[PDB]
Amino acid sequence: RTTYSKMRSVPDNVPTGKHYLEMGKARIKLEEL
RNA sequence: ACGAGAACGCAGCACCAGCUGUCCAACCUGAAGAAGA
Repeated sequence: RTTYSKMRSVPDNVPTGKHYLEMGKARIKLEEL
């Protein structure tokens, strides 16, 4: 029942350097066998 | 005072011998813990 323009993010803090990173990142790479 | 009387259709003998209730077959198909706590 709450109206919002967009789905706000949920960043974090890493130890200090206040770096905001979205929880759950990864990379994709493909190699034979 | 009978075409009569007397006379066990009876004795011995395994419904038995051989024979896989077996053969093939996936408990399998399709489906985020997100979301304003």
